[PDB]
Amino acid sequence: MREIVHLQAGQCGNQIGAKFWEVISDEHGIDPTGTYHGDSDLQLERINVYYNEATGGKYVPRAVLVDLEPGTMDSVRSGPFGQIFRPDNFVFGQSGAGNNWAKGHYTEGAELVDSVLDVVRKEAESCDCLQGFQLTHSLGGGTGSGMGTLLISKIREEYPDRIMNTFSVVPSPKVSDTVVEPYNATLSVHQLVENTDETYCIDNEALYDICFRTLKLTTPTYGDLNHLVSATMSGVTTCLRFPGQLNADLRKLAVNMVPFPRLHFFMPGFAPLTSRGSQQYRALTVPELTQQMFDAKNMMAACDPRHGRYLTVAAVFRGRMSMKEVDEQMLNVQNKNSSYFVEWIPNNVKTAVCDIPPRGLKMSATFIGNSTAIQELFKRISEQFTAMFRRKAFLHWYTGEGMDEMEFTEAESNMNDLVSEYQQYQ
Amino acid sequence: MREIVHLQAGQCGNQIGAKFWEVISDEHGIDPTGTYHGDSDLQLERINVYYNEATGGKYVPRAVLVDLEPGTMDSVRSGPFGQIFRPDNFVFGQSGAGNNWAKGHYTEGAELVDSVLDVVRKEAESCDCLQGFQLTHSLGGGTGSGMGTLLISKIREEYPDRIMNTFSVVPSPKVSDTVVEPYNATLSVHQLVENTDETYCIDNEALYDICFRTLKLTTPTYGDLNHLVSATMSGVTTCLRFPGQLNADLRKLAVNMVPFPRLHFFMPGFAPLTSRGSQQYRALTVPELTQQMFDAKNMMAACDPRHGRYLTVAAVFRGRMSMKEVDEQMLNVQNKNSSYFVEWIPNNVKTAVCDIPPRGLKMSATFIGNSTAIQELFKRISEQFTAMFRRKAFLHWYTGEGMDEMEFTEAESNMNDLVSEYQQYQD
Amino acid sequence: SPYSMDDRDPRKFFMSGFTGYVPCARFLFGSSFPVLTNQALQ
Amino acid sequence: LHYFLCDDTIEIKELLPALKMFLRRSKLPKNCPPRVYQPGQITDRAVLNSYGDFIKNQADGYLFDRYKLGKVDQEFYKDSDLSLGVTINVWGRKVLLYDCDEFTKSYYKSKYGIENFTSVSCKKFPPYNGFGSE
Amino acid sequence: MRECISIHVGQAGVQIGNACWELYCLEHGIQPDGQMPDSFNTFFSETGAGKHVPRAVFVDLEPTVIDEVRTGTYRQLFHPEQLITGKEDAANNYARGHYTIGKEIIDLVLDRIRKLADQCTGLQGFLVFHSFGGGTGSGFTSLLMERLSVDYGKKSKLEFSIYPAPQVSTAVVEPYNSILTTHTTLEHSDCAFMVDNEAIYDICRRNLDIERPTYTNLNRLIGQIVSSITASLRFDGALNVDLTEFQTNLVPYPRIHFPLATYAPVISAEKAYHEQLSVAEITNACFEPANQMVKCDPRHGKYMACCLLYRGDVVPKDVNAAIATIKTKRTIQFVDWCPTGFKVGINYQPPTVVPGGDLAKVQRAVCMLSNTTAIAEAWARLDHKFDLMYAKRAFVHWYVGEGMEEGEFSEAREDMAALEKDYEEVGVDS
Amino acid sequence: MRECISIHVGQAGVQIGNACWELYCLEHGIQPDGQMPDDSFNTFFSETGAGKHVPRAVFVDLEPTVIDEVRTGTYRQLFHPEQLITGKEDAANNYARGHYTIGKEIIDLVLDRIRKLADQCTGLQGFLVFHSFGGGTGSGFTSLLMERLSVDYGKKSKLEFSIYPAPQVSTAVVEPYNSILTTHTTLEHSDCAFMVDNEAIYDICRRNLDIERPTYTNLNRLIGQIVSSITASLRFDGALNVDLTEFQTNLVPYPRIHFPLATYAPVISAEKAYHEQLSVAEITNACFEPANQMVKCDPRHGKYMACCLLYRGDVVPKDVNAAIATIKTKRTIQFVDWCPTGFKVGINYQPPTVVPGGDLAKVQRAVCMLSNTTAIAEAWARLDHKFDLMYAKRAFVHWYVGEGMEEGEFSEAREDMAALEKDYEEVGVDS
Amino acid sequence: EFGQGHTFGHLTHDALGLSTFQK
Ligand SMILES: Nc1nc2c(ncn2[C@@H]2O[C@H](COP(=O)(O)OP(=O)(O)OP(=O)(O)O)[C@@H](O)[C@H]2O)c(=O)[nH]1
Ligand SMILES: Nc1nc2c(ncn2[C@@H]2O[C@H](COP(=O)(O)OP(=O)(O)OP(=O)(O)O)[C@@H](O)[C@H]2O)c(=O)[nH]1
Ligand SMILES: Nc1nc2c(ncn2[C@@H]2O[C@H](COP(=O)(O)OP(=O)(O)O)[C@@H](O)[C@H]2O)c(=O)[nH]1
Ligand SMILES: Nc1nc2c(ncn2[C@@H]2O[C@H](COP(=O)(O)OP(=O)(O)O)[C@@H](O)[C@H]2O)c(=O)[nH]1
Ligand SMILES: [Mg+2]
Ligand SMILES: [Mg+2]
Repeated sequence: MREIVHLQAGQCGNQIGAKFWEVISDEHGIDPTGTYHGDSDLQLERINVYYNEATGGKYVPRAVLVDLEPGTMDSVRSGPFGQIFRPDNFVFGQSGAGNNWAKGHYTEGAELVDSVLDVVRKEAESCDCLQGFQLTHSLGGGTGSGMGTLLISKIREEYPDRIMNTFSVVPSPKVSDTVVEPYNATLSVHQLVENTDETYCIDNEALYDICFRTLKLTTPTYGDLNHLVSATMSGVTTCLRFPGQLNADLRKLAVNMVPFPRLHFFMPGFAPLTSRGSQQYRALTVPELTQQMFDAKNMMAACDPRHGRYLTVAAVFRGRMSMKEVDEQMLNVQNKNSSYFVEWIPNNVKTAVCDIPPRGLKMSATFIGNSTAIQELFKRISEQFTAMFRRKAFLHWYTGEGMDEMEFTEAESNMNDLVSEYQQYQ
Repeated sequence: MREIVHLQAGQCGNQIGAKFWEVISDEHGIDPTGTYHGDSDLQLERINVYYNEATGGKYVPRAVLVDLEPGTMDSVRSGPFGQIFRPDNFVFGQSGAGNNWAKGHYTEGAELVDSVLDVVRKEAESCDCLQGFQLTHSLGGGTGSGMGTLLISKIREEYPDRIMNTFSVVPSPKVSDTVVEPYNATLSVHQLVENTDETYCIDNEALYDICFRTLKLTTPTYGDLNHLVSATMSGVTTCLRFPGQLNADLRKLAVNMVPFPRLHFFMPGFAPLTSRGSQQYRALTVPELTQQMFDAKNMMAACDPRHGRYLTVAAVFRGRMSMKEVDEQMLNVQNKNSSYFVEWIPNNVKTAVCDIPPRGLKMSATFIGNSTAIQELFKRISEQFTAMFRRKAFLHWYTGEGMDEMEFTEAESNMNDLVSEYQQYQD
Repeated sequence: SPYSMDDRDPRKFFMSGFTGYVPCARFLFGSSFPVLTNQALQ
Repeated sequence: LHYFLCDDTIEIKELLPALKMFLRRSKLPKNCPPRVYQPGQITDRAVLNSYGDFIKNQADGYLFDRYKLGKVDQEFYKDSDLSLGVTINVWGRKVLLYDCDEFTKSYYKSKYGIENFTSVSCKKFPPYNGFGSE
Repeated sequence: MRECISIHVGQAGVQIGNACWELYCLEHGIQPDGQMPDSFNTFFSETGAGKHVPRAVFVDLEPTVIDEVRTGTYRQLFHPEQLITGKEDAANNYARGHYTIGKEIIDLVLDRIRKLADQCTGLQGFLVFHSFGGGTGSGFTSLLMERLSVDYGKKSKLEFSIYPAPQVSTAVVEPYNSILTTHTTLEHSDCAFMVDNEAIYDICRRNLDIERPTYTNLNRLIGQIVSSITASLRFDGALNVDLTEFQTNLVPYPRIHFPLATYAPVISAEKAYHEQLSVAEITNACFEPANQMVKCDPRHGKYMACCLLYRGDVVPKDVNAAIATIKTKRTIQFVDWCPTGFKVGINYQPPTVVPGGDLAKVQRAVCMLSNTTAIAEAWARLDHKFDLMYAKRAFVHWYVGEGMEEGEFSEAREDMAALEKDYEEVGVDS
Repeated sequence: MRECISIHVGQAGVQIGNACWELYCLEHGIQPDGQMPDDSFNTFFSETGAGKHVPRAVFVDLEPTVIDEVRTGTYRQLFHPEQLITGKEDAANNYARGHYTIGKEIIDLVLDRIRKLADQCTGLQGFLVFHSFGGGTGSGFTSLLMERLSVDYGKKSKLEFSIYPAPQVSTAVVEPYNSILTTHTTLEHSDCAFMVDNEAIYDICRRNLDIERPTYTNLNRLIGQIVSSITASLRFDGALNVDLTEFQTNLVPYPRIHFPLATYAPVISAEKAYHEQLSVAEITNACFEPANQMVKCDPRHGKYMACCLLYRGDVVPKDVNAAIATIKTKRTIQFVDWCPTGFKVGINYQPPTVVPGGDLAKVQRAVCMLSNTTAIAEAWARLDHKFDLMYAKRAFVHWYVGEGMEEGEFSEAREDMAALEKDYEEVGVDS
Repeated sequence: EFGQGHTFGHLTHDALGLSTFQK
């Protein structure tokens, strides 16, 4: 009906997508063998959106799995939900990109994209009515930042009348797991801002903070952080594959949250989050969900929203639940925090209501939000890039593969224009 | 429907409040798990005053617990009724206050109130119609005396039209267990006289004397001593949770009993206190209750009311009783003790009658008094302060952490300003 | 005392930094101190 | 559940998947979730009256009587009352004891002569085508 | 998660700590090897395998007292790097222990303290054990204290010192090392508790009926006092006392921080059960002039501040009736400027006794911590003993032979004159 | 499936591999016979149809004394008989003997086996070289091998693990000549050279393992552990894996600035494991202490460049990020003002494996750190200070002019390292 | 309360003898 193609690049994109294909398989009641074992029939009426039918009742996921280093695909098949992925969808190279944007884009990631494009185009024609693309990667690496932005470029020039929903794991200063990623961050937002319509910035420091103070777990491994991300992955589009009373697809979110062709950088959220030891003492109510969507503690990006002003906010609700309490409290948070929203546009909040909550919960709410506090997210990368390009360091790895030094100046120039426009409209 | 937010600071305030939540859970039939288990529905029509409903039929208290030492929070969780409290409401520091007013109010206490007030405010917009605050602390410590004045300063700076129930434990003359009690009392009365609508004064000497004369207890430990405070603690607000015949909420108590803006320190009391041997020999009636009220040995403060005069007296009855016998008896005590009550105020005595007595007794009553005899409680603190201030003993610790010589003189001046009002209106 | 203690006992050794004398310990090399002293006591 | 034999008092610890507390070292009442009695009703010695003269010692100044008039029926748990496989009402919570330690076993078999302590238990390939070699 | 760190310097500090750690293991049921067959965090750390490790550093320049712990019965308890040894002792010499040998291992000691400190989630104070008259007990702890005072700012700093007794002492250079230690204790030490050998000797003759005591009898008795003041951090009570407040409510002036220690009831096994040991008389035994643990007469001076630390079955009213009993006595003189001078503390743990010891199994005990001006007469008879040494310049040339000057003798003398005039100034009425 | 090549040159490189290849067969459970009693061994071993596994290293020395010990020793039936190339005459502490005359006779055989070993691997990562500066074979043979490998295999990464000579103790006398003549070609044909000093291992073994008088078996087992730590990411699973190029881009910013360090932690004996607690935050603070480093230099006087951390065993990424934040708040550690991000983190699940009879405890979590630092410029200075004093008298020269080398390259090598010290200062200075 | 299509392939395909109502 409205099919979404999922693309996975980089090691971070492969791990999150492996968690993403696990949650929606649990939501639709699909065992790791490939059959369907559920109770309600509503999980079967809308099944072609995320899964493809095969003979014998076997369901296969419509996804593309790409990475030059074949290290992570051995772990993907060895995981709990790894038998369902198609071996024709496992496209890999021979040598890793080595944390270099040059090798990931123009030398080693330049001949594998022919093989990636034929799998993507084959799965595109298999769909009945294509709805768009969602992709996951990391900006701080070589394969995900390199081939991800390459694949964004090559698909946008071939499918113009579609949408791109990018879930990018942006680097953090204190959780800096690389020393060269200022180069890769600046050289990927050049390709991101011109060929994407909706981009979700995810940080690791925000997720480590949430699992400490909100969930209260002392061992937050990557098998848990990807679960928090995968909740927002499955909650953004829950009105596309389930009934409700006020439905909203990804294009309706795009036209309600993107007023300008360059102001399309978001900040996600998910807020029925409780610890195990405090489940008994909390009332699961619409007022308590509304309270904890909007605080700075629950945002999945390392930015304080109170240092800036929101432009647009959208909330997607799930569950059998009222509407006056939704409309009053979304109006109440606008009236109380009047200084936290810009005054030149009214009704900044979009609401969508569904019918089916996820398994093991009563009601859910997914938060997405455009804000001008992403200036602090990109100002740090600016100062990192300027102080690092000033002495021309970490550069022979880039000029030894074909690119001139002028592209570094253009990436800083594009990004300086991006922080000019948000400050102008704040 | 009326909402009351509870706050517990300091070691003494936490243990009294831990006995407080045990008493009113018993009155409303709440199990230690938090499950309702009662007999009559009249304990259920007004439960939102003190409790919040959780999913699954569990009730949690509306209390915020704070100290600068994690030692007492392990004890509060350890209690017989310690499981009901919200784990999100357990906020604490790590460095002990050390019985230092500067270490609780200025240096280390300034880094915790930013997290204390968020949880305290979070219960406020959770409530629909807020009424007032109850804060339990001790005037002699370095945590309760310091942070209690800090918290009421921040609350009153952004809830102007509310009321404050500050149940302070005052220092004792002979049961003094710290050498800097005059310092921590004079530095805390500066903020108590200005930003508190009413303060109920409790000492330890009069509580101990009650346990030896009226109750005849051989070993009055702290688990028994705190129960005397907790009975009057739950008896002052019975008109908000139970039906009655002459209702009186907290603002009605404040209007009748505060004639001047800085006369709001009260002596509380509990009427049906008996000895154990004389349970079956005593006739429990209203003149018997009224005789036990105005007994000089039944007030919970170390002040003799015969050494002063009364401003305004209130009595809140609980149980089934008449109204002629209540009014006539508490008019007869005014005529007999006519010298003690002031002549420039007619009708010194306010009555209140409820319909539900506490469990295990036919009737009970709570006695609250405002008298000029409370000036002796503040006089011995001021004259203890001057003897230490003259030689500057125990002074370099405060001045080594942001204090100065200047603020001590202003605190004693406001002590003398407050004491001078009571003796001015006595004659 | 570890000197007269039986050889098969695992306690027949000294902790590191022990300034007391151990016979036949200066003639040993290439090993850590407690096991060196243990074989010296043997 | 720790039962101290010096004071006949029960404390409890918890085992988080640590220690915490969940209870304190106090006497455990036996029958029903108990009501908090009126103050003065839980004293240990029944007294007649204080000495009439004003000057006295405070601890000694009590005369005891021969009738104990207002005894409340308060029952506390003891080592005879709690044993293996016995339901215990911890302040309203039903708690089952299912095993115990060797010193407890030795003490019980030495004192009450019980010899048996049985610990109660609580708890691929796809099919082939013929277009190639198998 | 409130912790205290211990440093044991000198032969006196090490030998006391042997009985001190023996008592702590017996308090808590921890076996000498280190396992079992939550109050441990204050003095022990629980490893992954289940072992418990102490929080003490045993350092001395002379190996002969460290080696007997390494070969002793407590060899599995400690960490083999925590037991720092040296090459040659100070030999009763303040010059040798502070500026000739004391610099060669001082950075080893500093890193072990720092390695122990960052393991602790919450730090509260230091417990340093030494003796005044020793070379290591003066030279090492003076170098050590000023380095920790500039490394940690506001941490409480508690010391336990062996006072050289007036009539009896072991060494001859004892007047020199007693004066030369105080120039660090007056500024960097927060509260230095003080005790001598002769008063423990006197108590052992009468109360314990020991005809011939040894240091094995003394170290257990000192260990009981130091285990009594740190009981409120581990065990619970009616009202507990952390390290900060009982030295808050005891030190009124920056230069008056020299208390006295008293333990009660100390008694043998035969006479204990004949006696009635209730609350009203264990505290009256503290204020008897024959029971204070420093050789001085408390009746000459006036009490300044007092701390009472009760352990075991103690009703809080029995404390208050006992204090009001004390305040009506004429011989217990208090300063006029301090109206209330008593601080109480109640704990719910009775004292324990090591097997093969002397003390009886008693349900309750009290430790009295008294700040008073009667210790001035103890310093006057020691300042007089200094002046006869310095008059004829005896024993001086062993100090100038290691590279240190002569003017510090006069500077420390006027420092002691400054301290003894402080008591006479604060002891008068206003 | 992902494969590497290891080259061992000289007596040092052979004696490293005796304790280096001992570890890989132990942790993979490979017998010294060569048989396994599912593809994690493919990086370091090749599978034969009979069941035997053959390693992927070459052992080259110009004297047959040390190969014959391996040839008759425990591991006789493990190595290929043509992976052990022998030579008759040793280089005898001479650069010219190893680089011109004797080494030319057997390089065609050495490059024959390397090309044979390279054609067997379907996917090649790079080269790893183990040699010593102060030996004639360890200087002459590797200098000619690297210029004959940079002609055949261009884009492949080359990494070294060299034995850097100590400032005070040494074996030979002419090694100031023989070290500068072998580092002449490293600045243009190498890309990363981890250097380990022997007396730095001596002081670590004295004060941590408490081995009073250690020997080469204690040294080479520790060096054998550091190579297993750097290669463990290709062999086993983890939270995030590390490629050879990944920590190469993360470490080398310039064509000439490519000289990092190495340090292992925790390094304790068995009896200290029970008492202390080996937390994540403690094993990373032992790495940054200067006394635990494997090169005799003071990093306080130096200047940090780029740090790569490799965690093995039961680790938690929350603890690592907290530990990194605690590293940044101490001010004895300084970073340049042009590299604000100076940390790279790699995670591997497998804990260390200890050989029976070893001097190390059973470690549940270990870390390897690789820091580029300009503190080595202090070590190049004294190595050149002791060169000019003994060159001004023209001592120990006449074999160099008699075996094939012109004298005039002496000033060329001195000019190159003078600019090398000049380049370290230009990077070290701020704006 | 206090008191107490099945398949995409089978929906687009295999429709020779079966109608939309028959499936
Ligand atoms: N209470 C007590 N005091 C001791 C003990 N051992 C030594 N002392 C004291 O130590 C004092 C003399 O100091 P030293 O014997 O020289 O020991 P030190 O303090 O380590 O000084 P040096 O050994 O010279 O470095 C004596 O006056 C004793 O009071 C002991 O076991 N118990
Ligand atoms: N760390 C370490 N260094 C070693 C080892 N074996 C040899 N060496 C080094 O080798 C140096 C001596 O060089 P040589 O004896 O000439 O051996 P070579 O390097 O192979 O040179 P040739 O003998 O000419 O073949 C010493 O200074 C050591 O640093 C070893 O097992 N461990
Ligand atoms: N939150 C989270 N971050 C991840 C996960 N896997 C990888 N990352 C991040 O990805 C970054 C490394 O990216 P990398 O694998 O080198 O990218 P690539 O080389 O292009 O494939 C690190 O900074 C990690 O923080 C994951 O499961 N969860
Ligand atoms: N009634 C009662 N009083 C107590 C209790 N605990 C302490 N106190 C009183 O509190 C006073 C000391 O207060 P303190 O604990 O120092 O206050 P804090 O430092 O703020 O916690 C003493 O005089 C005691 O009489 C208790 O459990 N019950
Ligand atoms: Mg000694
Ligand atoms: Mg050789």
